[PDB]
Amino acid sequence: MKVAKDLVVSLAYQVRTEDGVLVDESPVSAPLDYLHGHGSLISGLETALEGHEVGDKFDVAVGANDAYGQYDENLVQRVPKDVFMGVDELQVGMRFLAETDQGPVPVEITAVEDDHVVVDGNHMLAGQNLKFNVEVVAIREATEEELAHGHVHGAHDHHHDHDHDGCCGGHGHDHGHEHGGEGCCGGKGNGGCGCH
Repeated sequence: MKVAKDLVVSLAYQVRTEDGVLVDESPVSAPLDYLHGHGSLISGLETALEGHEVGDKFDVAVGANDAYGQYDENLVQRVPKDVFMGVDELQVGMRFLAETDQGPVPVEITAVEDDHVVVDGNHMLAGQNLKFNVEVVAIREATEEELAHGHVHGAHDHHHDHDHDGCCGGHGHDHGHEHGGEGCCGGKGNGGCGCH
């Protein structure tokens, strides 16, 4: 059999960013069981797991192409100036407006290239391709209720589900209350006060 959608599969995997950082890692003694294709792990990883082997380890790259970056390939378009060379100013970086079938798509030349120019938005928040190894441990199908809530042998047994509140995690509301610890004994008193 081969791993596929609608099939709970516990596969541990370690992910690491090119910067040399580890976003998450699953040990073999504790594989994360979930519905393949639609369970939790980014789809780029689920689809890449389809057709592999139970108990086999494999490496799959998935981040900006379909995971955390989600680069928008529908916004990048390379075309020569033959379609436009009189916009009151043709230079790399300038902002242009292309009306593709998807509607009005704003573009911005970033660097002209032979054959045609290159226009795109900003990838600073995208193009984050990460590399992580995955290892399938089991492959089973969930029942109607298991695939309904997207869980395997649990559904109701599963812990809570986004029900708590009041927590923040961010910051910027209030800052600087009493400087530091107690008022501390400082204030002023030049002249002497026993010094070096």
